[PDB]
Amino acid sequence: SMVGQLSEGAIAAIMQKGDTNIKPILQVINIRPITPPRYRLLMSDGLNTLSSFMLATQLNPLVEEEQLSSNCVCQIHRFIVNTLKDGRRVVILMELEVLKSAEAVGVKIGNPVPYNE
Amino acid sequence: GDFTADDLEELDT
Repeated sequence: SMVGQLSEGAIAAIMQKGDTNIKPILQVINIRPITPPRYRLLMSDGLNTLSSFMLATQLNPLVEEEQLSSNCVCQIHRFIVNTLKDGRRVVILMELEVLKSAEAVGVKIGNPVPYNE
Repeated sequence: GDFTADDLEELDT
Protein backbone atom coordinates (compact mmCIF):
# COMPACT_ATOMS: atom_id res chain seq x y z
CA SER A 1 0.00 0.00 0.00
CA MET A 2 1.15 3.58 -0.44
CA VAL A 3 0.84 4.31 3.28
CA GLY A 4 3.02 1.25 3.87
CA GLN A 5 5.90 3.37 2.53
CA LEU A 6 5.61 5.80 5.44
CA SER A 7 6.76 5.49 9.05
CA GLU A 8 3.29 5.26 10.57
CA GLY A 9 3.40 6.34 14.21
CA ALA A 10 6.73 8.19 13.98
CA ILE A 11 5.11 11.54 14.80
CA ALA A 12 3.68 10.11 18.01
CA ALA A 13 7.06 8.53 18.78
CA ILE A 14 8.78 11.90 18.40
CA MET A 15 6.17 13.86 20.39
CA GLN A 16 5.20 11.40 23.14
CA LYS A 17 8.21 9.08 23.64
CA GLY A 18 10.96 11.58 22.90
CA ASP A 19 12.48 9.32 20.24
CA THR A 20 15.45 11.15 18.71
CA ASN A 21 17.43 8.45 16.87
CA ILE A 22 14.72 7.16 14.54
CA LYS A 23 15.02 8.00 10.83
CA PRO A 24 11.37 8.14 9.80
CA ILE A 25 10.03 8.33 6.28
CA LEU A 26 7.45 11.13 6.01
CA GLN A 27 5.45 12.90 3.33
CA VAL A 28 5.49 16.68 2.94
CA ILE A 29 1.89 17.91 2.86
CA ASN A 30 2.59 21.67 2.71
CA ILE A 31 5.49 24.13 2.92
CA ARG A 32 4.91 27.64 4.27
CA PRO A 33 7.53 30.41 4.37
CA ILE A 34 7.52 32.25 7.64
CA THR A 35 8.78 35.66 8.81
CA PRO A 36 16.30 35.33 5.67
CA PRO A 37 13.51 32.87 4.90
CA ARG A 38 12.51 30.03 7.17
CA TYR A 39 10.14 27.23 6.19
CA ARG A 40 7.47 25.57 8.28
CA LEU A 41 6.34 22.14 7.10
CA LEU A 42 3.12 20.25 7.58
CA MET A 43 4.39 16.65 7.47
CA SER A 44 2.58 13.28 7.51
CA ASP A 45 3.56 9.81 8.70
CA GLY A 46 0.41 8.30 7.16
CA LEU A 47 -1.49 8.27 10.46
CA ASN A 48 -0.96 11.77 11.76
CA THR A 49 0.05 15.17 10.48
CA LEU A 50 2.17 17.60 12.52
CA SER A 51 2.26 21.32 11.74
CA SER A 52 5.38 22.27 13.73
CA PHE A 53 8.25 21.01 11.59
CA MET A 54 10.83 23.69 10.74
CA LEU A 55 13.64 23.37 8.18
CA ALA A 56 17.14 24.16 9.36
CA THR A 57 18.46 27.08 7.32
CA GLN A 58 21.13 24.83 5.81
CA LEU A 59 18.33 22.89 4.05
CA ASN A 60 16.67 25.93 2.46
CA PRO A 61 18.15 25.19 -1.03
CA LEU A 62 16.00 22.06 -1.14
CA VAL A 63 12.93 24.29 -1.07
CA GLU A 64 14.46 27.07 -3.16
CA GLU A 65 15.29 24.63 -5.99
CA GLU A 66 11.89 22.89 -5.61
CA GLN A 67 13.10 19.37 -4.78
CA LEU A 68 11.36 19.48 -1.40
CA SER A 69 7.74 20.24 -2.25
CA SER A 70 4.18 19.27 -1.38
CA ASN A 71 3.59 15.48 -1.76
CA CYS A 72 7.27 14.49 -1.91
CA VAL A 73 8.41 11.69 0.41
CA CYS A 74 11.55 12.13 2.49
CA GLN A 75 13.56 10.31 5.09
CA ILE A 76 14.61 12.35 8.14
CA HIS A 77 18.21 11.66 9.10
CA ARG A 78 18.80 14.25 11.83
CA PHE A 79 16.36 16.32 13.85
CA ILE A 80 16.08 18.14 17.17
CA VAL A 81 12.93 18.92 19.13
CA ASN A 82 12.84 22.28 20.90
CA THR A 83 10.24 23.94 23.14
CA LEU A 84 9.26 27.56 22.70
CA LYS A 85 8.54 30.01 25.49
CA ASP A 86 4.78 29.44 25.18
CA GLY A 87 5.11 25.64 25.36
CA ARG A 88 4.73 24.86 21.66
CA ARG A 89 7.18 22.22 20.54
CA VAL A 90 8.96 22.49 17.17
CA VAL A 91 10.73 19.68 15.29
CA ILE A 92 13.78 21.14 13.54
CA LEU A 93 14.87 19.09 10.52
CA MET A 94 18.65 19.12 10.14
CA GLU A 95 19.34 16.39 7.56
CA LEU A 96 16.97 14.65 5.23
CA GLU A 97 16.88 12.87 1.91
CA VAL A 98 14.14 13.31 -0.67
CA LEU A 99 13.32 9.70 -1.61
CA LYS A 100 10.54 10.40 -4.13
CA SER A 101 9.65 13.68 -5.81
CA ALA A 102 6.21 15.23 -5.51
CA GLU A 103 5.66 14.42 -9.20
CA ALA A 104 6.55 10.76 -8.67
CA VAL A 105 4.20 10.39 -5.69
CA GLY A 106 1.43 12.55 -7.11
CA VAL A 107 -1.10 12.57 -4.23
CA LYS A 108 -1.37 12.94 -0.48
CA ILE A 109 -0.96 9.41 0.86
CA GLY A 110 -3.77 8.02 2.97
CA ASN A 111 -5.87 10.13 5.34
CA PRO A 112 -3.71 11.35 8.22
CA VAL A 113 -5.34 13.34 11.01
CA PRO A 114 -3.79 16.23 12.99
CA TYR A 115 -1.72 15.16 15.97
CA ASN A 116 -2.84 16.81 19.21
CA GLU A 117 -0.34 19.71 19.62
CA GLY B 1 -0.44 26.00 12.12
CA ASP B 2 1.26 29.37 11.83
CA PHE B 3 3.47 30.72 14.57
CA THR B 4 2.48 33.62 16.78
CA ALA B 5 4.39 36.89 16.68
CA ASP B 6 6.25 35.91 19.88
CA ASP B 7 7.19 32.46 18.54
CA LEU B 8 8.61 34.07 15.40
CA GLU B 9 11.16 36.05 17.43
CA GLU B 10 12.34 32.92 19.23
CA LEU B 11 12.55 30.71 16.11
CA ASP B 12 15.02 33.10 14.42
CA THR B 13 17.79 31.82 16.78
